[PDB]
Amino acid sequence: AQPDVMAELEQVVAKLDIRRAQVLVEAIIVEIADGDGLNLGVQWANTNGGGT
Amino acid sequence: QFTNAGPGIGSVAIAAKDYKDNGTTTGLAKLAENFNGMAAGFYQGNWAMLVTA
Repeated sequence: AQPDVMAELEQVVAKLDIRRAQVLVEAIIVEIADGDGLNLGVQWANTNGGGT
Repeated sequence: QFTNAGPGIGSVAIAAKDYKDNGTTTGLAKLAENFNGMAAGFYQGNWAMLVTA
């Protein structure tokens, strides 16, 4: 381009070529799980009387 | 005989007569698979009674 644009492109480039900063990203995924089943049940079977 | 009840006296009686002299248990064991409650039989002389709950 014209020397006028060369000097304009030279500032654009210098701004645009800036050392892009780096990012360290730690994620922390914590899960905790449990639970309590209970099955208690009583059956009475009698020949004479009846069964449950 | 009714149906709302877990099992029918039919399958029970037949199974008990089929379980005699070391018979099978498949038939009867399949009836009693999902049953849940108090099946109480009573014999006063000749009238048989089956209560389901």
